[PDB]
Amino acid sequence: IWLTALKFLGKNLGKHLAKQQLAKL
Repeated sequence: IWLTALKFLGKNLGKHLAKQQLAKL
């Protein structure tokens, strides 16, 4: 799937998601 776009972002958003939780950790 060429959605490496949602993924390219997802990884960024994910890192952010992680950071989001990380922020509390």
